[PDB]
Amino acid sequence: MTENQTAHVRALILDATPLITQSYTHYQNYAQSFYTTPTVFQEIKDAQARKNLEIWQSLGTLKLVHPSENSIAKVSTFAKLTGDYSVLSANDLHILALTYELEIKLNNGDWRLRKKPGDALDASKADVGSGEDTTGSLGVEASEEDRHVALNRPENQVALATGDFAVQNVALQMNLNLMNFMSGLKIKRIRNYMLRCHACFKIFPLPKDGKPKHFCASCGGQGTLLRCAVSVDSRTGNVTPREDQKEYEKVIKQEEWTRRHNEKILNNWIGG
Amino acid sequence: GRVRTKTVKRASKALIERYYPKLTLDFQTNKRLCDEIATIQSKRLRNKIAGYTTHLMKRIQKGPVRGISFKLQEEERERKDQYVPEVSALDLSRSNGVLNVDNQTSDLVKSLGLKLPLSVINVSA
Amino acid sequence: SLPATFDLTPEDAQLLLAANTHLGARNVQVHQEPYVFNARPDGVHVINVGKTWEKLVLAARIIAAIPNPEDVVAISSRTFGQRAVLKFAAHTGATPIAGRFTPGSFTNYITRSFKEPRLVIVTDPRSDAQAIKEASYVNIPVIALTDLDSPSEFVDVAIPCNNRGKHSIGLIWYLLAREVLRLRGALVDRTQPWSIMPDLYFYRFP
Amino acid sequence: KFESRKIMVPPHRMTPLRNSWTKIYPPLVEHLKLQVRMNLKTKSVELRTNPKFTTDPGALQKGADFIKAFTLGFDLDDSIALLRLDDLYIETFEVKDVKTLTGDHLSRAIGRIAGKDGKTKFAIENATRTRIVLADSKIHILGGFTHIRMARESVVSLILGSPPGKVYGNLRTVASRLKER
Amino acid sequence: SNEVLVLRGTLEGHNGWVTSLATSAGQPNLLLSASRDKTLISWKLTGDDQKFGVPVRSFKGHSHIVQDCTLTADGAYALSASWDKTLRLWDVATGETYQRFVGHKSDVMSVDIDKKASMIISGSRDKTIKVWTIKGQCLATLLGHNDWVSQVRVVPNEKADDDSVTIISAGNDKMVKAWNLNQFQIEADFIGHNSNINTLTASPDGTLIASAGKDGEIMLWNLAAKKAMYTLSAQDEVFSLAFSPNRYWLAAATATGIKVFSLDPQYLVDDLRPEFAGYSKAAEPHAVSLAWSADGQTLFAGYTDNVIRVWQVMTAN
Repeated sequence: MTENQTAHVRALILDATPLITQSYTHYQNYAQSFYTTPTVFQEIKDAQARKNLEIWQSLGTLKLVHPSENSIAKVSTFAKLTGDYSVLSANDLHILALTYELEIKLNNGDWRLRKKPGDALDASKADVGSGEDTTGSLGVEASEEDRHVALNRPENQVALATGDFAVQNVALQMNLNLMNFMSGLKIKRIRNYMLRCHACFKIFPLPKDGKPKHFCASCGGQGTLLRCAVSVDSRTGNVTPREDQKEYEKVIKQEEWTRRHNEKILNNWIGG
Repeated sequence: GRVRTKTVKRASKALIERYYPKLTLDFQTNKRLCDEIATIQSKRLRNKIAGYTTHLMKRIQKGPVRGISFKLQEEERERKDQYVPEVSALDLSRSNGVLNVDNQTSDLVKSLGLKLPLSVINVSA
Repeated sequence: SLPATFDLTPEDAQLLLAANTHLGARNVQVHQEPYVFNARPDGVHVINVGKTWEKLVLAARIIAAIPNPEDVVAISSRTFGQRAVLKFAAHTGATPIAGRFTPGSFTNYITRSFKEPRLVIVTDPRSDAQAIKEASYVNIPVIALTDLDSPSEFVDVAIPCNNRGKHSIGLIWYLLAREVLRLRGALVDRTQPWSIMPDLYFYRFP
Repeated sequence: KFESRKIMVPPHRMTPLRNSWTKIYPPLVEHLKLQVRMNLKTKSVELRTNPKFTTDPGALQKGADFIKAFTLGFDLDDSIALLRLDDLYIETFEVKDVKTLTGDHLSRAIGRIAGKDGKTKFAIENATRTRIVLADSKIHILGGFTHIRMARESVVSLILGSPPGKVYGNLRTVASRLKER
Repeated sequence: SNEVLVLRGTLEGHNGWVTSLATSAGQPNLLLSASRDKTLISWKLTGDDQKFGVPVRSFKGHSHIVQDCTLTADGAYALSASWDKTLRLWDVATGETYQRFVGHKSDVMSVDIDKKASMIISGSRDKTIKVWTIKGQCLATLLGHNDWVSQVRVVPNEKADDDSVTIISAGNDKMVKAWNLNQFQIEADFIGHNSNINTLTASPDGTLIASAGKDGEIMLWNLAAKKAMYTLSAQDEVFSLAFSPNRYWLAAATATGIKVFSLDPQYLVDDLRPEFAGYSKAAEPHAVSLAWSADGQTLFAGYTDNVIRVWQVMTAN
């Protein structure tokens, strides 16, 4: 006799990681509406993921929604302000733009969203109606009327289910609701590793390709970049913790050509 | 191999660096275009040059090529000055008016004899 | 032999410590030991910025000492350096060399890249070392921007700064430009700040 | 009906292990259908099988041979050749086993098997269908017996102190009646 | 409530670029096509959802490719302009050439006949617009253009030809010329274009001039007031223009598609981009000719991939 677990979120944006890791039954008890981008669905290539996508398409709960271009420009401006645009993919930017558009449509405005990083939220319009620290969401024995009141609240109108730490930091900079793909609880703080200059004290994120930066982006010190753990609070929005040679560009192009030739040789070995 | 001669290549390079916009993907218009602008002594060579300008109109419409075009060079003439920030990183408000300076450079400030909004930060190893 | 107004104005010192010019490399040569004050104990040395100010005051006096303003030549091959020297050449009328400096340009009059200067500014004397050694053949003073582990041979009036960061190189080119235009006479009042901001010289990669 | 083998990871090659492991595991996991588990702390790799895998008992020995190959300096294209073929095997041998050498004699013997820009090493991979990795005192040649046997004759010529020109002449002689047949 | 243009079929009979389309007023079924396959092909069309009926005639008399064609009010004569420095008058039933117009020293781009079938102009890139009759006598030679004359048209008179024979020509010197053909001199000049003007057309009442070219500026001139009204932006290069005979629609043949603008009210109606197979986005065929039918419901359209398309006006929800 399973209890009727009511959905605490009206709409949840699902990434490829939560779609591959969890089934539709795991997300059925948490969210009422499922929305996703078509490019993220087209990027799925695993057979069990294709079977789960076919089961979700037979269920019909997932909505394939493309984000708007103006919200994409706002998300790109926010990512350029936060510096996470270099690591974030275009699908991640489109998912963030679709989440921003869903939060604008659900809350009937952008009062809960921060235009710039570190900007204070406009709380005057609220009276007109894995390294993730998810503590504080436990021990809440809400009733059915309390679950309906929480789903009627504007803070639980939209959620972003993703596994990308750059997208999670972009949502924390945008003060967006982040939910665990396995637990479903609202994320309060996230701890990630960031590159810190040992002299200039400049903060940059981890690389997407995993290659270590031999020169810093601002300092230029050889070995000045160090792995520094950074914590980001969703309420505050504050993250709490040469290359000029043409031969360097030639070495980078030779490494890229070697990686492409190795990928071609691996594809010929697999297909041979 | 049918590698074209250097006169056709250089004439097409000059006529596409200077006479870009009226040339198009149609060879038949480009034939009397290079008739009306260029004095080429033979029908064969002007057919070579007109076909090569047609092919360079074919791949120029997909992206930029290393050669000179005007409609980009105005754009890197305002690329030099259009992105001036209203507040730079060297301004005070990005560090709330007080600098993030170690003890030794604060000793430089108090030894040289200047007054400056410094926050001493203790760093080690 | 200078008036007392020429020294460090405190907003320029705030500007210098904002661009992290005082941070440098880990090796200290025998020649550039007086530019260091002491070492922050990780391996990073901190430099006397009053020496950088008064040393660029010398370099500004060298540039103002030439009669023909088109005869000074700026040299660059670093990625920040091309933008820095094209702004300097736009603002003082110098002749810039951006990107690959052509060999045989200071001898060999045949080449169209033959310019003979009387005065040469170089972004760093290691990557642009070929203009240094070709200017060592036809008797040219070179004032340069040297780090704490730059090669110190064949330079005179060398300005200690940071060539590693774009902040420091764009700022130090901006300060040389404003020092020579305040010394030539294009901006009469010594009290008045220069109308162009230093972030014009700063490099952005889109 | 599981089976697991235990193998040792050298310290000199664990950084290319973590560099090119993304190219190492999915060809063998997809095409050869095995299971791999790491122990990065205890320098051990767990190559395991399952009845839920395909029944192929010899490819478990082959997979242990791929990681035994990668133990001793060997790249991934020789792992593709070891995937596709069966006659290709591995060998070690010592510099001191031919001739008692010491110090700079050892260094000159390593220089003789290495050569100027690795050119005598290049001449011994291309003419014999062999692949060459030099250790501090170990020589490593892959391949089949007709191939590695004339590789033996060449390398015991060369580590005995014979000049590399006689090595080139005997090398093209044995390569000539190698490709002749 | 919207008026939606839906593609209903194709017309393939050519081997060159279909550079002109002509419609008839005596019968609505006749479509005359001038193409770059050195021939002209007439058509009677059986309206179906995939095909059209009869490849009626082939008019081969031209040494080079054929640029322009026009039809009479009855629809019995075909008047062609080609690159062989001549113009030809055809019979649409069999293909006899009545007379060949030989006065031009270079290649001809446009031809237009009057309303009474007596008064023939010829537009060529030799900086010369020549005047012909039906029997083929060159009675005038109009000069003044400093560059190519891409297109010529005859303005429809609004007061039953009150002794003002007016024609309009858009030159390739960023300038539009309008002539009065009673005394053969320049009447008005329309300065304000910035690139070469590929086409121009006249309104059915004869008071509006729509000219566009490479710059994408469909500049609307008022011919009756002899002034410039306003500018419409069509982005990319525009090849052919035609006015709706019943509606106030102005449809352009752009390089990306067919953009249909509306003069009252000022809005863009449709952007017709047909589907293509096996071609890149920089390799999609574009429209170089279009023509409106006698009722204003059928929009003919000629492209560069040897296929003539049609579009019909319906009423949506």
